[PDB]
Amino acid sequence: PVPVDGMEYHWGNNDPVRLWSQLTTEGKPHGWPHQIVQYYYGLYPAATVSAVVGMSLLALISIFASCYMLVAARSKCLTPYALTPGAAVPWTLGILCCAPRAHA
Amino acid sequence: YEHSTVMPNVVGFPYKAHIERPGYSPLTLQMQVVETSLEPTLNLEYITCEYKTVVPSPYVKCCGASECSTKEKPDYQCKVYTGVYPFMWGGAYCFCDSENTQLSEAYVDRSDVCRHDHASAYKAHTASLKAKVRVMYGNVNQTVDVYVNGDHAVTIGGTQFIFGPLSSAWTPFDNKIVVYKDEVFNQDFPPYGSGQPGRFGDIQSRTVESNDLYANTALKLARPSPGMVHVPYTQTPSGFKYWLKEKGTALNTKAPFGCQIKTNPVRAMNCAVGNIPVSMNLPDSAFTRIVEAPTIIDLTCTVATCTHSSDFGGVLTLTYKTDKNGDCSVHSHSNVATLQEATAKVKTAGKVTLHFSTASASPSFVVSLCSARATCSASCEPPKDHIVPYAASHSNVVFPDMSGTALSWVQKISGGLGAFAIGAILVLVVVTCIGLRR
Amino acid sequence: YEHSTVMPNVVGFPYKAHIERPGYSPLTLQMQVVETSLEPTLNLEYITCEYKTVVPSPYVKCCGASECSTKEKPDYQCKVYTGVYPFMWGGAYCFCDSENTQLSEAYVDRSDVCRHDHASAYKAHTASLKAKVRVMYGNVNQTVDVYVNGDHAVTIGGTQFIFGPLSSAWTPFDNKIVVYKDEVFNQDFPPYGSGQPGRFGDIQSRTVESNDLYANTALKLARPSPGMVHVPYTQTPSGFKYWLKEKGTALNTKAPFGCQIKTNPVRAMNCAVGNIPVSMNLPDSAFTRIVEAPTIIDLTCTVATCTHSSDFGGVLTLTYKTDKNGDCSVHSHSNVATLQEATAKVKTAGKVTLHFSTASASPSFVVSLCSARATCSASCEPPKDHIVPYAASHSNVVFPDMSGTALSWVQKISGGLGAFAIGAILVLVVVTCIGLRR
Ligand SMILES: *[C@@H]1O[C@H](CO)[C@@H](O[C@@H]2O[C@H](CO)[C@@H](O[C@@H]3O[C@H](CO)[C@@H](O)[C@H](O)[C@@H]3O)[C@H](O)[C@H]2NC(C)=O)[C@H](O)[C@H]1NC(C)=O
Ligand SMILES: *[C@@H]1O[C@H](CO)[C@@H](O[C@@H]2O[C@H](CO)[C@@H](O[C@@H]3O[C@H](CO)[C@@H](O)[C@H](O)[C@@H]3O)[C@H](O)[C@H]2NC(C)=O)[C@H](O)[C@H]1NC(C)=O
Ligand SMILES: *[C@@H]1O[C@H](CO)[C@@H](O[C@@H]2O[C@H](CO)[C@@H](O[C@@H]3O[C@H](CO)[C@@H](O)[C@H](O)[C@@H]3O)[C@H](O)[C@H]2NC(C)=O)[C@H](O)[C@H]1NC(C)=O
Ligand SMILES: *[C@@H]1O[C@H](CO)[C@@H](O[C@@H]2O[C@H](CO)[C@@H](O[C@@H]3O[C@H](CO)[C@@H](O)[C@H](O)[C@@H]3O)[C@H](O)[C@H]2NC(C)=O)[C@H](O)[C@H]1NC(C)=O
Repeated sequence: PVPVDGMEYHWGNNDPVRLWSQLTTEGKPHGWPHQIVQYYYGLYPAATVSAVVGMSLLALISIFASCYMLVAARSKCLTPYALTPGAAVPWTLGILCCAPRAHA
Repeated sequence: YEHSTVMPNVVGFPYKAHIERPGYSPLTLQMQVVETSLEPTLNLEYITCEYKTVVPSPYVKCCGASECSTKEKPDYQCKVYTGVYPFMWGGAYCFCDSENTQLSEAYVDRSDVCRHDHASAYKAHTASLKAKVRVMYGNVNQTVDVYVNGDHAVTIGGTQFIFGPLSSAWTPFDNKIVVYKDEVFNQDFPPYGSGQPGRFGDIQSRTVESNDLYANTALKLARPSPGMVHVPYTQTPSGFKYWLKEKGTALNTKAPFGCQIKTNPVRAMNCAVGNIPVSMNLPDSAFTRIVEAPTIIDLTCTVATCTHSSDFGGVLTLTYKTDKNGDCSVHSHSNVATLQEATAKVKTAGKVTLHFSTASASPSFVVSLCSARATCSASCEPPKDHIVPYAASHSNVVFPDMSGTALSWVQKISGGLGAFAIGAILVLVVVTCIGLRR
Repeated sequence: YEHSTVMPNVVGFPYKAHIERPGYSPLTLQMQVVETSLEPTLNLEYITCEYKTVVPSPYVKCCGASECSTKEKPDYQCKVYTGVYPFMWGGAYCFCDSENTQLSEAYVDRSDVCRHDHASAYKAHTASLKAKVRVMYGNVNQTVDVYVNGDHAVTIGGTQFIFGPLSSAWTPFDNKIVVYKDEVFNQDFPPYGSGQPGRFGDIQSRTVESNDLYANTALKLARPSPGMVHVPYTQTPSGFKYWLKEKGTALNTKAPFGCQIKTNPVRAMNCAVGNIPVSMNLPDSAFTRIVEAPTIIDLTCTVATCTHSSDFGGVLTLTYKTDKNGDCSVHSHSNVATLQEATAKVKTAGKVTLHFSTASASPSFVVSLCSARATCSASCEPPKDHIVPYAASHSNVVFPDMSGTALSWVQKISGGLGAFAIGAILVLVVVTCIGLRR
């Protein structure tokens, strides 16, 4: 094995010979997002996966929180109209979609 | 003008230091570590070598008796036997048929060649580092030898240099060491006066010429066979010869950080670890007045090709506008890129070229030519050769710039998500305010 | 029979160890530290001695001029003067009225007697201890030289002794040491190659035999007077003579714990601190079978007189009943009292006397004769002499026995107060129980 640090071997009476590895891989940088991941997975194939999973999880958490907040805001805005025998105000119906499409 | 810096303790690394005096043009020095030596301090414990059994001729006293006499000899053994009837080639002497005695004697002694082939037992502590450094600046070459500790000042062409103590205190030698010819072993040897037969240290001497000797080889005598004169004995084989055959490995093929162990004196050479602080004191003759240095304006930086390989695999181009032609000092202010040259020829044409090596996909650094500044960004492709026989010439920094392609994509996605969340917050706040104002 | 003990590192203190094999009569050892020695490890830095200024004859060039030539000499100074008109005893030469020239030259070199009067500059670390212990028991009495570290076993009459490492790691030498003849100084000397004129280290040499030399004494030349040939110069006096007159104090008359500092080699002798553990390995011939030793029953201890002085100021007696006469081994199982003898000759008369030294007003200790046992207690009066010229022979413990007079008074008072408190508690409990039952 020849890691990036390098190594030496001693064969017979010859002098020791040292060999050093080099930063080479099989991915393609400066391309589509699915190629940079391969390029940075060729190097250090234990932190790239963790970073990708963390970023994806954070994005999912943020988008779920935002969607829930929109739903809660709509529910808070529309619930006063349900406590009275009133109308739907089709102006608000167009912008805010509700369960009653046309019936009340 | 006093100055201070830190340089890596890697042999052959082209370290370059930048000095920016506010009344003079900037100067660039080059320092390179050619050779180092980690020197431990040794205390001799004892000396071991192959032994040799001395067995004097028997004294067959017959028609009488003999008594054993004690002596102060190492591992001495003596006994007296009764009823011997020895024989010789011409016949059997000692007329008395059964009233004869034989006295056997034997002891141990240090061998004849112990002063050419012996093993030493040492105690090692408090290593001392010594180095040989090459410095060049302006027109001054030369190499010097320096003790690496904060108490040795060497003058090189009017400049005083003090190399500070090493950052780390790591030594490859354990507390106890056994040295043989040109091999060092991390071994735990038995204490003086408590050696066991058949293993290392069965016989011990405080020094090669010392008279005292402690030998424990379990020498035991036996009764001679009838009708012969031979003084039989039995003895456990030598422990030094055993140790020669099953010592196992060494420290020359075991030491970390790839540093060769040598002997006489015991030392570890070219052993890369830690940082070496440097303290400097330069005279006024080394610098150049700012009026004499050419004025550089409108400095722009461009990159032709970039491959983050171990060798200098990058080409850089600088465009500028000057009034006169002279010499500038070229430096890079970030360790992500290392320049090959420290001085460049400036001309009225307005184009100079430089070579740099990087280890990151998208490097970004600031380069200065005399007093001007410029920012360089590049896109580098990986190399194709898997293995090379020379060390890396970069600082091994992998993290790309914030303006790189991957970081740009991350920025775009994060900005989109943040905009969505901000819109969510605004809608919720508007609805809550409308509800509260009711 | 393996054994272990801990004995104080005080010179001349008669330590006694008790060994009690279950199958044999008890044995008592006596070990005494005759002399110690603390050996530091030194690294030579440089050698300083008085300098000597070498000034050659001037070269007066009549009707011409001369040019200065640089040389590689320690603190070399050469200058050329013009317009000189020298004289001599019989007349004036250099017929040319004003076109003459004198070349002045001077430099510094190490003195003639530097190999006899010089001061060294060392670095001291990792002190090593050395001792000389006298061991006596039974019919054995010898003195041995032992390294105080658990890697040296010495045999005394078939018994193996291993003296463990010192309890503490205190050393009186600082990191930097200056040695002159037979004196040691705790000083911080300037680094090599950076000495200042007029103080210690104005000229420095790596070794007395070394060829190189670094000198800095600010030697400066001056223009000669008209009509004279003398080569004027001025120089700051030697820093060695300033140091020799203003060194200040020493370590011989300043070391703590009352230990003398000696030189060649550098060492500190008889320096009391810490404890030295002892490991032993005794043969089966040293003890005596319990059937052979006399049997002692009905042991009673009485004290005639007591006086807690430095010497053995206590007289103690034993009464017993025995079947046969022989030898026992007396011992005190507490360090409050230290006995004088480790063997008392037992006779059928049933009365032996012993001496002991104590440092407490009322001591209480348990003493054993052969296999017997008894508890001793006495009242001791202070001594009258204010100052004595010999060291204390006791362990210097002051707290008295719980059965002494003062503690008896304290116990009686505390018991009375506790009885009062218990009575009050009982009254309160009875009253509150009666109140609760209603
Ligand atoms: C020449 O040969 C004769 C052979 O008889 C030697 O005579 C032997 O001399 C030894 C020395 O005294 C005798 O040993 C003694 O034995 C008695 C017990 O008998 C013992 O009590 C003494 O302490 C001593 O050990 C030995 O007995 C005797 N031989 C006989 C048969 O009696 C003679 O010594 C020889 N000449 C020389 C110069 O050796
Ligand atoms: C300061 O001094 C050093 C040592 O004199 C200079 O290094 C030396 O540089 C020359 C080339 O300028 C080397 O000569 C060539 O070396 C190669 C090595 O493969 C050989 O194949 C050629 O035939 C030729 O001899 C010389 O070896 C080299 N010395 C060492 C010890 O490496 C250095 O260049 C000087 N500083 C400056 C700024 O010039
Ligand atoms: C005997 O005495 C006469 C005195 O005149 C010496 O003549 C002097 O010779 C020196 C030779 O170096 C002349 O010095 C030179 O002078 C010229 C012009 O000033 C200058 O350019 C040179 O650099 C050099 O210093 C000196 O002038 C001359 N004196 C005169 C002409 O009055 C003569 O050398 C003596 N003979 C000896 C010393 O053997
Ligand atoms: C165990 O052996 C040591 C010696 O290995 C004995 O030391 C002896 O100690 C006494 C008193 O400390 C020495 O006597 C002195 O002699 C000098 C001679 O000038 C005299 O001036 C003094 O007044 C005193 O009488 C004696 O020389 C010395 N023995 C030697 C040095 O061989 C020790 O006494 C032995 N243990 C016992 C219990 O005897």
